[PDB]
Amino acid sequence: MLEQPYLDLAKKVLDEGHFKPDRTHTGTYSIFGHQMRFDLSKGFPLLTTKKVPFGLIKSELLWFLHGDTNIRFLLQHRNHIWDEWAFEKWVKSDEYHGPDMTDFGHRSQKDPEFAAVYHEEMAKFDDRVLHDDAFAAKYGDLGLVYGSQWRAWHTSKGDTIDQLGDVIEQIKTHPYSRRLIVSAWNPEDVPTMALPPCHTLYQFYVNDGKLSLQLYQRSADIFLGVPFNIASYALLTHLVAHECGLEVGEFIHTFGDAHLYVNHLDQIKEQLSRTPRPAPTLQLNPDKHDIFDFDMKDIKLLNYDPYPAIKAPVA
Amino acid sequence: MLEQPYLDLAKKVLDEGHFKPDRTHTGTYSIFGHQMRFDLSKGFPLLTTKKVPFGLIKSELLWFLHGDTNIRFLLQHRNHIWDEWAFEKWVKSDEYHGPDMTDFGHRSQKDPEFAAVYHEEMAKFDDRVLHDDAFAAKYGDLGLVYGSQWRAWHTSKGDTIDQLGDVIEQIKTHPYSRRLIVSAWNPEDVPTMALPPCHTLYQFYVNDGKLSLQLYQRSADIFLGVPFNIASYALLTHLVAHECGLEVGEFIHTFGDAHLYVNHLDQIKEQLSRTPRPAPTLQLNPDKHDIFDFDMKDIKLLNYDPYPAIKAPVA
Ligand SMILES: Nc1nc(=O)c2c([nH]1)N=C[C@H](CNc1ccc(C(=O)N[C@@H](CCC(=O)O)C(=O)O)cc1)N2CO
Ligand SMILES: Nc1nc(=O)c2c([nH]1)N=C[C@H](CNc1ccc(C(=O)N[C@@H](CCC(=O)O)C(=O)O)cc1)N2CO
Ligand SMILES: O=c1[nH]c(=O)n(C2C[C@H](O)[C@@H](COP(=O)(O)O)O2)cc1F
Ligand SMILES: O=c1[nH]c(=O)n(C2C[C@H](O)[C@@H](COP(=O)(O)O)O2)cc1F
Repeated sequence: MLEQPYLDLAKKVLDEGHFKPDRTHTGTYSIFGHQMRFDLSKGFPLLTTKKVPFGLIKSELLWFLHGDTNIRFLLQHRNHIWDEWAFEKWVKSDEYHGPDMTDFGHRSQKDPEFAAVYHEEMAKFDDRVLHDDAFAAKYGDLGLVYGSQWRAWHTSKGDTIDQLGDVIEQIKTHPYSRRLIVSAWNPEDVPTMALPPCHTLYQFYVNDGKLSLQLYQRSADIFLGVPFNIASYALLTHLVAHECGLEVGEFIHTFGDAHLYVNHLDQIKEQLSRTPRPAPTLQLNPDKHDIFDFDMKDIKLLNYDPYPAIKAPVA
Repeated sequence: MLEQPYLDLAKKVLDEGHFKPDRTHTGTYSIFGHQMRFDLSKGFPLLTTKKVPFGLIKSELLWFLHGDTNIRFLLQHRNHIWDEWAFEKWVKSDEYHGPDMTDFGHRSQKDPEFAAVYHEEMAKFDDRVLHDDAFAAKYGDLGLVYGSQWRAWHTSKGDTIDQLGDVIEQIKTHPYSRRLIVSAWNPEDVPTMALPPCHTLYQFYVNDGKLSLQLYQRSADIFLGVPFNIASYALLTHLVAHECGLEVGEFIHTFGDAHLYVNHLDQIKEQLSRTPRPAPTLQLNPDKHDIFDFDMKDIKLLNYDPYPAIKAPVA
């Protein structure tokens, strides 16, 4: 079946998985070094063994693709995955007075009955970055996030590098190059950073008219984080394949620390007793070819019929 | 046997290998996406199926390790691997007059009886960058090469980043981090560059007191280039393992375009009819622990007994 490299990954984290200490320390079974391979010509790689929302996949990827850094497109697209970083830095200094989130995520994860303050204060904040322009401009611009790595790398003598747009020139100009890489790993910025990019590096590759893409992810969340990660870069591989007028080959997912938090252990086993169903397929707008000027409804998924979703604690 | 991930790689480039057009176009059988794994606790990974000079491995790696960019340490260490870049840019503009190398490598590869000019002119040039300081300073400093990526990354507001030295702090400070990466991929510099780094990215990892290292190499030369590449980063993994007082785990070699030039085809088959012999072992100086202040004779290889070497055309 198609998402079986994955199910196997989770089986292997469990079976050869070493027990780790870690930054978020709940604990983690981890392996080091792991490659998976998905043929995208046999179907779109989103998981049929659990309801994954493809809608959050698309809006997060087109944010990136527009080179955006503002949490407002995302909220304005019902998409909240990145709120806690900009909210982390709204709790910042000035302006903010009242109540008091003095490291919050983990605290409503060793939960109070207070969670409603946290979320009636978050709904105050998500309203302001999409009503107030001023607000949004200073408290919604995450800064360095993936849209400004791919599409606007800052140079030592003032400029910005759209590296994505230049590689897309490079596949159209010279299919057969071995230098086709986009990197979010920026040395000076990484000891400051909040999250140093989990999806470090990628390389496209052409052969015989179909492109493959390979991904290096330095840390991975096997249960909650990898399923989503699999569909972002494989939608990006059909999108770029669409713009250069090229077919689709494989998505190769190389990992560095792949890890199962141990409180997901019972959930990972459940979905492992499920049987994969046939893959979903992807339909893109066949008129519109500048993917950078794509919106939501241009990307479409046909017949995705999942098993039920497995909610399990982590955020 | 230990170097068998490799032999298998070459077998697979041959068997599933797609035929490519390429930059150096002689031609190439290429695969896309390939991971190999070497347990360094069962022996040092240099090839017993052909005499690989470990002496060029060590001097190239300690150049890097001192953060050097000058071709003189290397020559002064009988090591010529990088001459053609600095010589390429001695043929540059001014100074150089006489004879005339108007893209040379490939020309004494579609050979004249002229090769002696090329090399009596190269022996003029290797003499000057190690007698003349002035010479060496402007025509030997390659610039951006791996020693100035690892150890002195230039920042947008004036400074330099020793990223290697800071990760080595990070393994000593916090073994268990998932952010332990060194990258030679620098966006602004890559469309200028001569060779954009073939060895893009690496990530160290600790588990249970032994470190692993994972490597992303965007393009690879399977026959002439990969055997050497395997031993540089696996010597680096025993060196760093030595400095943090840590054991040695595995070297993981992830690849992007792995490719066999077709004129090496007959040679790759020859060594594939050879039988691997037991692995070589590595001895490091047990007093000296600052690997950055290592020289040659501190690194040692015990009982490396190869098959004969397979010279085959490419440079
Ligand atoms: N504050 C923060 N915490 C994070 O978990 C997080 C973040 N920022 N920055 C980006 C990533 C994204 N991580 C996430 C972790 C899990 C889910 C998740 O479980 N998805 C659910 C939805 C459930 C929900 O959010 O309640 C799914 O099953 O669909 C979302 C984002 N990440 C890492 O530092
Ligand atoms: N001009 C140039 N050409 C290159 O081949 C080269 C270079 N620069 N820059 C760095 C790398 C290194 N590539 C090399 C390719 C092969 C051998 C090699 O075959 N090693 C031999 C020694 C034989 C000899 O050199 O005559 C061995 O078997 O030991 C050396 C370096 N590389 C890529 O652009
Ligand atoms: O989409 C996601 N991608 C991802 O990489 N993580 C992870 C994995 C790991 O648990 C953490 C990053 O840890 P570190 O900062 O030490 O890499 O967030 C979480 C997500 F939900
Ligand atoms: O040590 C070596 N490492 C290496 O990466 N190459 C290669 C592989 C490929 O043939 C070329 C780089 O091509 P490109 O510039 O298109 O990546 O040099 C050659 C060597 F000898």
